[PDB]
Amino acid sequence: AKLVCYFTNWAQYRQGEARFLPKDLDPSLCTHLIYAFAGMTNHQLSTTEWNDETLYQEFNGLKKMNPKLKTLLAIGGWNFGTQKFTDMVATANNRQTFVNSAIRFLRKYSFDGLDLDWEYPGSQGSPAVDKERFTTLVQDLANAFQQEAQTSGKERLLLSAAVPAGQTYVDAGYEVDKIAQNLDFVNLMAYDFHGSWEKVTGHNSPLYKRQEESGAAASLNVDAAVQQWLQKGTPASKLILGMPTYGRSFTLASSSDTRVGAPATGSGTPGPFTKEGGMLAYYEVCSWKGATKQRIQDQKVPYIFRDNQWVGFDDVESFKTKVSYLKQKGLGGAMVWALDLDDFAGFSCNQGRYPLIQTLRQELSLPYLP
Ligand SMILES: C[C@H](NC(=O)c1cc2c(=O)[n+]3ccccc3[nH]c2[n+](Cc2ccccc2)c1N)c1ccccc1
Repeated sequence: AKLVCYFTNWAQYRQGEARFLPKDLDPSLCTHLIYAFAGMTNHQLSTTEWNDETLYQEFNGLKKMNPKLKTLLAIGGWNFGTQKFTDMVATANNRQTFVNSAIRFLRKYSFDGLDLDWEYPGSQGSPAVDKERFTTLVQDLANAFQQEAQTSGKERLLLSAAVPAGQTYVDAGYEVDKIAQNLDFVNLMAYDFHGSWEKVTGHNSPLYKRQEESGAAASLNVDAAVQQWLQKGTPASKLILGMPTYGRSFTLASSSDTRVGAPATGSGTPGPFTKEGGMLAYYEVCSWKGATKQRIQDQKVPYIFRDNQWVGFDDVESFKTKVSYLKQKGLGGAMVWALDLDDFAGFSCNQGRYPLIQTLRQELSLPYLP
């Protein structure tokens, strides 16, 4: 089984005990660490933070402590948008420029592979032609990684992709059966199912549908998303189930209606550390004074509220339920967004360091590597 964990290169700017920096990485917590994010300049892979080269050295230096750890660099992300991806895949020459730059870049900084986080081909402004061009880009990278392994005699660079769970995004940009053959593994973003872009409360990452749901809404859950990618042609062993160590927050229309599906007026108040309206880290909801925790019986996940603030999140119990689920399905493992949103320092939840990700590790019965 795999435990794929995302590091974010902006967590270093959080204040106080929420600041995430080199020393906070555990070299044996996960099997694969993915560095978010790289960017693109003139169709070539490039850094996005002033000290990325310093962090790369720290990041990939973990492999000196755990030689079996694999590291990947993720390009893209939500805020990156789509225009640079669209321009790069528009021509064979631009794709070749990108592919060659990626191989040199990964080898130079000692990454073991590349994680494609284009969000998304065919959506977020990207034209419909990008669906097939994304298939071609995945093929170009896979084939070029294979060729580089042969000419260099080194171990082949890995290729993964972070993929959406909602059907409108999948059908707009993903030839699932084709790309699954060329990807080493598929990181299913089984979160952001609901959020403050909607006018009623809903859970970030529900495992199952609610009984009252219908239509397209009844597919906005983990089980439906997994079945979607499996039925569309992803081998179970390549499908890695994403897990959130954060929640999605709402400002309720009235403190007297705290139901799942209650009217919301907008995003929840920004957290004291993450400072991003609409989301909260696990350590910002696990010891929230005065709040009331609840569980969604149909969906097997908690929510919590205080006054006009409503947050759906994941706890140790829901992570355990989700792992038991993935095991029943025969999936390749779990993926986590993100290291810095768990209680990585153990300063808030009184559950030790990395309580959520240690739960995944234990439930997946991953080997204790020295
Ligand atoms: C990776 C993850 N997710 C986003 O980065 C993100 C994902 C969506 C989204 O799926 N999504 C789906 C459907 C419709 C809109 C929408 N918008 C999104 N916004 C923008 C956004 C807008 C309004 C309120 C909150 C967030 C986002 N930043 C994340 C990153 C950092 C910290 C926690 C979690």
